[PDB]
Amino acid sequence: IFIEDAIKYFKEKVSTQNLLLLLTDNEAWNGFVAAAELPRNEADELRKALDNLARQMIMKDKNWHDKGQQYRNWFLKEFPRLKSELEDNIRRLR
Amino acid sequence: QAVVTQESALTTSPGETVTLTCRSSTGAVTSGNFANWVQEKPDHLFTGLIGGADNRAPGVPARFSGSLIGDKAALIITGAQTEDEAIYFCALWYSDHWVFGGGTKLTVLGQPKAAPSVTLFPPSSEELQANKATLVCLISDFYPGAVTVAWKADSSPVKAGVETTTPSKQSNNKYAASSYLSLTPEQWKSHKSYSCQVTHEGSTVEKTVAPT
Amino acid sequence: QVQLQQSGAELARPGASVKLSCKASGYTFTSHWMQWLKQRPGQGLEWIGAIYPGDGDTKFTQKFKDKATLTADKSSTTAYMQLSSLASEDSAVYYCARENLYGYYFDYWGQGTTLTVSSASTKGPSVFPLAPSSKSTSGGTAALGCLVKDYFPEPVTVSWNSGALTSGVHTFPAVLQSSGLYSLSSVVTVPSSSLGTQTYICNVNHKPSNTKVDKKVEPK
Ligand SMILES: [Cl-]
Repeated sequence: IFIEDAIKYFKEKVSTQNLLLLLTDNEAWNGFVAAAELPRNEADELRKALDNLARQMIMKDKNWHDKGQQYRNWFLKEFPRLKSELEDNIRRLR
Repeated sequence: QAVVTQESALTTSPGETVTLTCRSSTGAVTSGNFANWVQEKPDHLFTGLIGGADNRAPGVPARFSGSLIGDKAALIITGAQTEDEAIYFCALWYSDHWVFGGGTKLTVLGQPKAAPSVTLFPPSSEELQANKATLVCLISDFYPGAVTVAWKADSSPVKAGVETTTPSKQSNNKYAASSYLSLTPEQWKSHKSYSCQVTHEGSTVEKTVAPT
Repeated sequence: QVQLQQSGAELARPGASVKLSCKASGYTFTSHWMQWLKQRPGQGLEWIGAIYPGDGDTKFTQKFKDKATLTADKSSTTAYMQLSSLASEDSAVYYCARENLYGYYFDYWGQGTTLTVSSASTKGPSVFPLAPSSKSTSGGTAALGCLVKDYFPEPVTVSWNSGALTSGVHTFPAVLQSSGLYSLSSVVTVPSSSLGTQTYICNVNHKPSNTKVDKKVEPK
């Protein structure tokens, strides 16, 4: 019921961007589940459902597809991290 | 409020490559605008050609391709066929809505002159029994798409009661028109014949009917 | 095969409202955005809005937000567009088309609904047989037809022999007369020998006046 109720909320207030931010960062999920005082077992069932909701939103909204701008914006904001992580990887091997 | 701009018109010949373009008023056309092309053929036959700048729809010939060149979105027809004579619309996506351009009329040169077929019908007895009379002159399969129609009562010109259509491009790229002469039953049975004379590029085709 | 079948009132009064419908079949209705477009006479396509039958979400150009209302029926898989506050600029042919979810092209289209917004009276057509006269019947083939006289507003649909006769059919665009009334003719070219033995029937429909007539065209 509660989880079912929560999903109907993430569709009202939360934007797809904000939902992904919540799903992608583990610091963010904790601040969410702990602040909500959720049980751990129910927490995973919920994290599973939002992933599901996040996936249904992406299919629906071409803006989040490869050619979609929200995707390329997400990809632009993530780029500085991927670059440095790949740079560090190479130094080791090389 | 966003404005999408296409060439108003382009000409090509069979075999040649031709490029149509799409421009956005807000800036360069990017992948996020999902440049969309649809073809409009006669009798409002719309066909989706391209989605997302370069996705070619199933059933669309290979000679159509799509690309972001510029600045703009482009539709390329690599070896145009006479059957590609059509209007081409380009639409751009702006976050939460599509905007269509004004479309480009593509002409393919080299089509041969075709003289009109002319069919003329007298008033029906049913119409006559209702105290009316209409002569019907159907004009089809002519190219280029301009004709002049003249009506004759016996040998004298008739101007009153003539209603004639604008020519209309058929599916096979030639034109059709029709012309109607309204008369009284009295006027109809008082002449020996009426005629529909259609002139097309200096040549005339004539049909005649009589009260019988 | 994916099909889009449209329906709706073809005449409305100014200031009034009308609801058009688009029945979808042949795919997963909930999975694709249903587009709505219009084409006014002598102009290009204009996009109105879209709906996602999965959750009823919609998109609009600002211009149509407080005018067009988009809804969808998941069970009958039909999308609806209600237009409000009708005006002259709303006379046009309205199309529904599918936006392929991952293609992004508009692949399948409805046949369009013709809508006239006017305060004028509907008038139904008289239908007259266009029978070829003797001098016009001496050839191998001959043209016979139907005159669809003095109606308002557009459209009229004509078919022959309830659609079983299609070869040789040519329905001509209407003339708009100075009376403000339309007329159009439909003809079919047939073997001359068949006139007077074979029955040819033109099926005329003018929905705004509920005129639906199947006229037998006799030999003259
Ligand atoms: Cl004909």
